[PDB]
Amino acid sequence: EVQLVESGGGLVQPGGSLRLSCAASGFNIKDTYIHWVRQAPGKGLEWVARIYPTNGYTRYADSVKGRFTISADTSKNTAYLQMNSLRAEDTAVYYCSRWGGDGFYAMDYWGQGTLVTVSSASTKGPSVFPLAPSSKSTSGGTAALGCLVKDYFPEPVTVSWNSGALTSGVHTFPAVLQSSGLYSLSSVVTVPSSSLGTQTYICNVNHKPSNTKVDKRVEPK
Amino acid sequence: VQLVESGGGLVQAGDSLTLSCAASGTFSSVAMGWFRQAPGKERKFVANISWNGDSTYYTDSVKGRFTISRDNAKNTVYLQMSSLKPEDTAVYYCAADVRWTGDGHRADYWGQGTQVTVSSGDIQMTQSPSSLSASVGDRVTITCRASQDVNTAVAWYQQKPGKAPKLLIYSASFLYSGVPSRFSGSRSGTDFTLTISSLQPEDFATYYCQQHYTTPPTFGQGTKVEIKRTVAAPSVFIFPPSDEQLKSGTASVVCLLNNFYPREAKVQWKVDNALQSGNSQESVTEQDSKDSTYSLSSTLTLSKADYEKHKVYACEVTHQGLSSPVTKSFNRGEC
Repeated sequence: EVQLVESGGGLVQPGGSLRLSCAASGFNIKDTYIHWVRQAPGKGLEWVARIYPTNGYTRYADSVKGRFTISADTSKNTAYLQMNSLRAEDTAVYYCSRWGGDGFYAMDYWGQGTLVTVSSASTKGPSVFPLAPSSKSTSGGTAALGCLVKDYFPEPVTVSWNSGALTSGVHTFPAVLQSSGLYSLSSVVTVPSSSLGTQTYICNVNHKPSNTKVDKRVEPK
Repeated sequence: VQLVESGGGLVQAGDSLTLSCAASGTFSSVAMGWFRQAPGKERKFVANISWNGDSTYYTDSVKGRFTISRDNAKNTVYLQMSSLKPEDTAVYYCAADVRWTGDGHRADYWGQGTQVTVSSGDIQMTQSPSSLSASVGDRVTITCRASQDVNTAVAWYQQKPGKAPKLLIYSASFLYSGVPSRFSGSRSGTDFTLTISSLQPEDFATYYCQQHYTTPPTFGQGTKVEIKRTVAAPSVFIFPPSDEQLKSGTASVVCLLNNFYPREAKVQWKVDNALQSGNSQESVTEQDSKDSTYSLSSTLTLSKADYEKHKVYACEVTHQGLSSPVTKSFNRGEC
């Protein structure tokens, strides 16, 4: 089965350069067109560029013309998006997708996305504190608990619970921009009252931009 | 349900044969298509016709020569073949609910085959509405107008929070493999509609139409579809600062408002009965793909010192699902 995996997003200084990788598995990139499509935060979808990896014939959106370069390496079955002359309007999640079909084209398979933040500011790993389950955080057999992920830049942080064994009743809130200019978000989970004390609760925070991986253990009050 | 093909024969190169497929079981809501197969070699796709006939598409080797028609009243799908080459010599199969897969085509129903022997001797997509909200099992429609003719080079994509856009409809009216039958696409010149017939709590998303008729392929405004549910009150919980956070000079106090509907809730902080302002930050989650609820976190951020000044730290919540305001609190220093 066809799979497009991306790598190389994150923080990049204005004016600077960032090269995104799109690794393809389950097909040859020589058979189809590979694309890059972006999405500004809370905005719609923008087609960036495209390549026909066979001959290397590219096509770009005026918005990225002369600045970004789409290129492929068939030997590796990977397509690339080298971003140069980086402006703030370029801050977006960057997806790659292919055009698959028989007697038609359609972006059937996409990449997972990678957020690119164009900022002069510096990277900062988060500070994780437990939001410990209390009797003031219990209501009719359902106990809530969580994790505070304060002071990090840029986005994103990803929170998983018990290494992904716990997914039900999880709510990792969107991040809030503080006065500092740093982001902070919570991630909460509601578990049964019987489970506290007998079951271990750990939140797995990952700030890829500054390679931070923290596994804070949430114990009761 | 059975599909029965009729019309195959021996033909000389450059002749013209029509194949009929009688579907008995209804068929008018699904895509009908034709496959072909040469013995010893895997079965390959030929042509497809969307449920309403809006759009068709043909494998490159038959484009311009073959024509797929459909009679919804006569329960028939036809294949008008023309200028037949000897390489068209195969067993022609007729199929029901033919959909692209990413590796080829799939179908729900298959015919028995009829042998055929050929003997040698800048465009903008204007989406409407931008926001939409409806109850479960309501029929919703997203109308998207092309600036100039784009034929049927139009695809419908659903995007949910956090994740990448997913392909729902292709070639204006064709369903991709996996997509539930409640979604149907339609074309009328430049106007392309998407119809989710029996709206579900997992259809919460932003949908975009897209034209790939020219370069650049262009997307529409999108449509955030909100799923309505019954008024549901929040479960309010209160979280004091950890001792870890207090070692530094700050104290964050989070108030959780779990799983509520509608999204409008009001949260007031009180510190020793003293109502707080401009010292708290809010964040609301995106509606649930399962129960259509929202959740909200109000964080009260103060200094280590100020937290040590006061006693009671209360969170006061107001919502439709409540007859009265919910207050959750704690006293600093008590177990």
